[PDB]
Amino acid sequence: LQNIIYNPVIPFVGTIPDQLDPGTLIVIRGHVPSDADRFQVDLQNGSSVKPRADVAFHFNPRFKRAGCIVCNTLINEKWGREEITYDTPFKREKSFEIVIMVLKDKFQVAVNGKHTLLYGHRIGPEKIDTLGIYGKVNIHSIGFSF
Ligand SMILES: *O[C@H]1[C@@H](O)[C@@H](CO)O[C@@H](O[C@H]2[C@H](O)[C@@H](O)[C@H](O)O[C@@H]2CO)[C@@H]1O
Repeated sequence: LQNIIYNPVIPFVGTIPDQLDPGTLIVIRGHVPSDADRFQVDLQNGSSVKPRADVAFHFNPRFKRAGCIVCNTLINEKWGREEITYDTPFKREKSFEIVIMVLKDKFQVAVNGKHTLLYGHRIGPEKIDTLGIYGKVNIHSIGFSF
């Protein structure tokens, strides 16, 4: 892996070091703290806060009750239609590895070595230049393969 970021402070907002062409991997290794209610990994168009930057792909594990992963897109400061995956691998106090693979038509995401979900593109992935990680999460490394 390339352009590896170690132990970033959260919230993390960083420029992705190359375009997200088909076959690109984003690999994120981390841990969920015991007090976590949710965290998110956002692939964004820029880093503006006011107005809020468009989020092509919001990947949002939530830990209340049996948990879930909520995926969505933010356009013009407005959330679209949620795609919720209830078969969630994440747990409070457990370590994880997320692999986001960018394909022509969709994102393909594996967690802890097992296929987890697909998310069809809503914003062209060529519009993505920024990776954001927010919420209650401990990140050990972020790595890229272009
Ligand atoms: O932070 C926001 C983000 O996670 C979006 C993703 O769609 O969800 C927002 O919360 C939703 C919530 O998921 C839904 O159940 C409720 O009816 O609407 C909320 C506001 O859009 C998060 O605020």
